[PDB]
Amino acid sequence: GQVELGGGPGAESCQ
Amino acid sequence: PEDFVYQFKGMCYFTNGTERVRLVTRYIYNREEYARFDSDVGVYRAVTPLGPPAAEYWNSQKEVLERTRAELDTVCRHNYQLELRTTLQRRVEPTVTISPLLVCSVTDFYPAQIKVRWFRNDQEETTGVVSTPLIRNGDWTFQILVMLEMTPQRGDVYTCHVEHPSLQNPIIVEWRA
Amino acid sequence: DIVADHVASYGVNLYQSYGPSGQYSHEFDGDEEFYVDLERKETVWQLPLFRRFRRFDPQFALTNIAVLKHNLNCVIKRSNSTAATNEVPEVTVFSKSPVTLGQPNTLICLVDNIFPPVVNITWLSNGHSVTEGVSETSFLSKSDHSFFKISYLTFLPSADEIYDCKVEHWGLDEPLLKHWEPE
Ligand SMILES: *[C@@H]1O[C@H](CO)[C@@H](O)[C@H](O)[C@H]1NC(C)=O
Repeated sequence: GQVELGGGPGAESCQ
Repeated sequence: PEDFVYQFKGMCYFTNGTERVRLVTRYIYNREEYARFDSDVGVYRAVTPLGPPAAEYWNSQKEVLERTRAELDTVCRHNYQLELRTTLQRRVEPTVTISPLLVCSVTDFYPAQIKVRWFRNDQEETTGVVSTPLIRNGDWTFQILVMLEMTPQRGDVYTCHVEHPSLQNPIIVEWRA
Repeated sequence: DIVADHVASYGVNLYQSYGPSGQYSHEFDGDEEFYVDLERKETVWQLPLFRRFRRFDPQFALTNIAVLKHNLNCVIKRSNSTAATNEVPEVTVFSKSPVTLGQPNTLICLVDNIFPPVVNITWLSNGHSVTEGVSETSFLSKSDHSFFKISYLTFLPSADEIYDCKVEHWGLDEPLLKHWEPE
């Protein structure tokens, strides 16, 4: 019962 | 209308099973990759002058840099083990027909490995054989069309031999005038 | 290109400002394993094999789209609001199997080089719009970061039928009508 994961994108620091 | 597009592509590249795995995340604005993490490089890198702000901010934060490097294991290597249990075992056998200028249609097969040989009587045809590229059907099946550019003589037998990872024996289909 | 046995897309994340729309899907070797219905909040696998053995929590997709929504506003300002360029899409129509009159078959309309990912794919029989037996894939990624989509039409080949695939895109001056003949 392995739940697949994705790549978590980084967040820009503008506002 | 005026549209703005953003894309994020977490791509994993597998060679020789899981012996050579590589993670490339891509940060794309419209059709322009401006930043990227490559597991070979180890840190974020700007691709265009649009990405030094993001790349330097992401690299400065220790928690972001570790969670991205660990994705080679938590995402790429982990999901591949689920591919071996499902996608990489899929075996759809191809249907092979011959129809009139002679076309050996090979349809509805998976995976992509395929080998089509035309035979004129007892001699494999090696010249006038026009093969279309692999046609992806988009429903997890492929097809391919292979033409033989000669049908001169009557009494000659033309056979098409198709090999596929799903077949222990090749499929042979014959045509005659 | 990069040499590998298998290429995996464990995160084809997409967000665009036109009618605020997005998409999340995993691809393996050029095929979509699943997408997430963002409004229904449901993982939609593409094969009966995956529905049985595979699980993906749709909450992670919604988290990523919110981050892409955020980054897009940042990069829009850094780029001085540089909008996307409309590419000219290429359309091809072909059958899934050799067409034998009377035997069920499926028509395949491949639209390629789609950018931005906004397009209308519609089928028509010979004079009326065909709504039954029509299915479509999600936007599939390409290396050059354009998209391609495929629409299907389940039909029964007959003598009095010539089908057409209608593609509507901003990069096209007029709608494209791709032609397929049973003969
Ligand atoms: C697609 O169809 C809708 C109506 O259903 C229309 O509003 C939109 O402009 C079309 N997209 C095109 C022509 O690119």
